[PDB]
Amino acid sequence: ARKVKQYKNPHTGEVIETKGGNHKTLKEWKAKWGPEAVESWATLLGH
DNA sequence: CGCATATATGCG
DNA sequence: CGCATATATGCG
Repeated sequence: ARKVKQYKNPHTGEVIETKGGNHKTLKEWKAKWGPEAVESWATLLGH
């Protein structure tokens, strides 16, 4: 299923929720630190 | 990693 | 909304 991943940022205290794709805040965090980091901070949500 | 499908924002 | 760009989940 198109499971939601919540992501949270140790450096800003911001949070997101996405099922994937080109998403604004999620793309900034990949720019700022990296996709490995960004995925490692994730959480799985059944939604 | 490459393909398929649903998701997700921006250019037009 | 059509398309480009990107990207999770799932098949293989």
